[PDB]
Amino acid sequence: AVLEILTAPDPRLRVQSKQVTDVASVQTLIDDLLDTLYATDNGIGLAAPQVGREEAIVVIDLSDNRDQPLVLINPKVVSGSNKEMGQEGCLSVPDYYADVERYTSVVVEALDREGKPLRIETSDFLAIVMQHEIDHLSGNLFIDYLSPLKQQMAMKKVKKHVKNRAR
Amino acid sequence: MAVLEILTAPDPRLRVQSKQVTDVASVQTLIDDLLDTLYATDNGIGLAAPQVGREEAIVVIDLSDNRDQPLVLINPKVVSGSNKEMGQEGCLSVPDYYADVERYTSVVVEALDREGKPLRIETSDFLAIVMQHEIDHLSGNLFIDYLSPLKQQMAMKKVKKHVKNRAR
Ligand SMILES: [Cl-]
Ligand SMILES: [Cl-]
Ligand SMILES: [Zn+2]
Ligand SMILES: [Zn+2]
Ligand SMILES: [Zn+2]
Ligand SMILES: [Zn+2]
Ligand SMILES: [Zn+2]
Ligand SMILES: [Zn+2]
Ligand SMILES: [Zn+2]
Repeated sequence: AVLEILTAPDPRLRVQSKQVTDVASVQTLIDDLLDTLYATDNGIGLAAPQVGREEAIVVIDLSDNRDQPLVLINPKVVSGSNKEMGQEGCLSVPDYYADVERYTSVVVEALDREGKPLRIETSDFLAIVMQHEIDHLSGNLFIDYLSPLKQQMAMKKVKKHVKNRAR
Repeated sequence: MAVLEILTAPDPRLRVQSKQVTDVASVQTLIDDLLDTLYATDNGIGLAAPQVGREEAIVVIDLSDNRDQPLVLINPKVVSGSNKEMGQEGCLSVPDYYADVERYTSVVVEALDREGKPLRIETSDFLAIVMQHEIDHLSGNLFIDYLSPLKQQMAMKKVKKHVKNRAR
């Protein structure tokens, strides 16, 4: 039974994540986050609040073959440049896509799953994904940046998806 | 162990008239691949052959929570129905768009099962709606076809966002 991904609204998506002090204690959760990620059709990033957990942990795999896990423990965006709009979705706001401003160049510091420091500097699509996933750990969803109308539309779409039966 | 790709609208393959099966033993592979494709979806409960680019008049359904209640309908036809009501539908080939569509809430369907034995299903349960939606695919019809041309255009827009998206 892989962990289920929560959908908005759910108060667990809005909790501030807590720093991990004991990396050895969160190995199960890391493996479970990866299993949940990989059980999705097209998921490329998953943050712990999306499965209802408060630990500051993100997992990402941007590879075509889905065999390139990136685990970020206690991630932070340390700097960034080159703001651009780009379309995002989120497994926790299913079926709704919209353009969001992000830094297209970023530096993130985190620990890897073994607890070793990691510094990732990137101007690729990874930059966008990390910012999106790290935002979850602050209790933020990408729709939060959108006009009120768009936010309303997003919530209505999620509800349709959640309530629908016939596919 | 890939499953078959579910095609998304617009695609001419979704608009073909399906062909009657006359040799049931010859489409057993397809039936199994249809079911595997369906079971690989997050929450699909019905898939019709045109949605994988196949011409055969075959639909597979599984309404169960456990996904161990496959219903295979070969050469299905709606024979009768009554008590039309609006109800929300979606479709694996029109992802991320949902709308209200009219269907009979009571229906009679005739088909063959995967062994080629006659099947007559008379139901007032949600299966009625699912059967009508899936049978519609074999006539080259999508649920959005009952909607205004403007809602159809919006549906296509939402499908395209889904198809093109990367960040999730
Ligand atoms: Cl929420
Ligand atoms: Cl089409
Ligand atoms: Zn994500
Ligand atoms: Zn997300
Ligand atoms: Zn979807
Ligand atoms: Zn949906
Ligand atoms: Zn279906
Ligand atoms: Zn359909
Ligand atoms: Zn989608």
